[PDB]
Amino acid sequence: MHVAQPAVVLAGIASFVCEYASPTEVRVTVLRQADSQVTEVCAATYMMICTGTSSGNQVNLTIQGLGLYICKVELMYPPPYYLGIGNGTQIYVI
Amino acid sequence: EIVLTQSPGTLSLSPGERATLSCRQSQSVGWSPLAWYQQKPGQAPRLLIYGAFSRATGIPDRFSGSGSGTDFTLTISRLEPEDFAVYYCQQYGQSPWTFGQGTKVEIKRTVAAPSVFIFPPSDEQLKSGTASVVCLLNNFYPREAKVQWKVDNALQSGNSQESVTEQDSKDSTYSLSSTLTLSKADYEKHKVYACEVTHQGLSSPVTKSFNRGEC
Amino acid sequence: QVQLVESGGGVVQPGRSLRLSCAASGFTFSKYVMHWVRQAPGKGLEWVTGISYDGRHKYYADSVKGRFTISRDNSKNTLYLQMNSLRAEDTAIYYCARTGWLGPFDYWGQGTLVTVSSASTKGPSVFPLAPSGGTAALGCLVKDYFPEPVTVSWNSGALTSGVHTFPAVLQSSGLYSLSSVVTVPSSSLGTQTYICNVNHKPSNTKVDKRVEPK
Repeated sequence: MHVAQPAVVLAGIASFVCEYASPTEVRVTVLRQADSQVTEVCAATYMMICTGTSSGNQVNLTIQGLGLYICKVELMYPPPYYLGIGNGTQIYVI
Repeated sequence: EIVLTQSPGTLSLSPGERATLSCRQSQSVGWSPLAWYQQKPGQAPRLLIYGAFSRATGIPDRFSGSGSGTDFTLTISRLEPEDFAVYYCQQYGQSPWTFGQGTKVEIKRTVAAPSVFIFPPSDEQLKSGTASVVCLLNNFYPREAKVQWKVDNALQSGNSQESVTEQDSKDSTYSLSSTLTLSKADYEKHKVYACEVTHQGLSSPVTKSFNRGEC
Repeated sequence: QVQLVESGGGVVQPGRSLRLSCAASGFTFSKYVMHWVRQAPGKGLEWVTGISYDGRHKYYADSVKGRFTISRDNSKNTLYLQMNSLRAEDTAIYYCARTGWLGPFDYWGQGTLVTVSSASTKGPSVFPLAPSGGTAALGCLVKDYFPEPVTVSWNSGALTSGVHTFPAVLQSSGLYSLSSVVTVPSSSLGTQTYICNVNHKPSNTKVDKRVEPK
């Protein structure tokens, strides 16, 4: 499953939409990729720092208190498990 | 269910040369959750590349991956001796998690025909009611070889098993044993037992044989 | 430093059951999908089963669905595989593997071997392989033993050079057999004795078989 997110966003708050093509339990993770390392910013499970609202097959993710922020979406159940990892969103705080 | 197919089955190269390994998946996913693993003999798999092109932690620069859609490639720019191992691709975008069937990267050397030897069953063994006939193909390269058993020119099927060594660490050859198992009663019905070997290094297939009861 | 250590493998009779454990350390176990992956002798990697972060979601290969069960204890930081209705084709090395947050299996245990067999302990019988150019070949056939392994040396270790001890083969009887061979100068057959030293520790079998040119 492909996950689309904006390549660039400008902000202390930054919001971006994360969209996936689901074929009922979804798990959303925001990962920050620094150097060649990955940190967890945000995580939540929904069953159709961070603020997440689900409108259909998309999640509106707002980060606050502000790099490459990777949107990760998982279809957990019913099987099959699906993993989607976005190309990442560059956020510019200035 | 996503099926991965790797090619070639074996790459035969020397240190310093470039290795290109292919992996094709049965459907595209909209992105590339495609990983490559290395496995050295007697050792667990080790992640090399993920996301088609990203290097895992501690993995040297000479390993790189490329591709998209259904078509992926692992490149080792200049092989080191520790790189001769088996390499697997894998998709991890959906369950069931699936692997390719693996590609062996082996040391290339010049062609070498096997020395062939045939061994009759021991008299000791025949007391137990069974005759094991052994054919040895010694120090050959490349690994592909055909061993055919014949008994009074009767070509045998289904009553033999083969075993092959791993590539020799000194001379890079293989050796192979083929064992033909017959009952004592069947063994003593026949006289001439032949092992026929076809190999890259052999102009004409060589046959080694003995007549039961001669020495 | 991530560590995954599997345990629990061994010989199991068909139809019976066995539990494997994977003890994890060096990372927050609860934050990763965990898997069991197996490798039958001489074969490739086959994913068996995986389990979600919290243990609530379990995923299985068709080959083991309804026979194997995966679970995890996020306090003991341990992964489990409960194997039932075991079959000969379940004989494999079983690896524990961690899923990186970006998806691949980024750490693997060393594996634990499960051998499904109805065979019982038996020492081998050792037979000579007795010896056309300048090189001659001889050896020992090590037949009908269980379980693996057997060790083979020649002349107590003083003859290593041209020795090839083949991997064992599993026969239709359920017992193993292998051969060990050595090539020598055909002239050396008139000055040197060749003895293969076979040991099968599981049966306390020790055989020193002299191989005589015929």
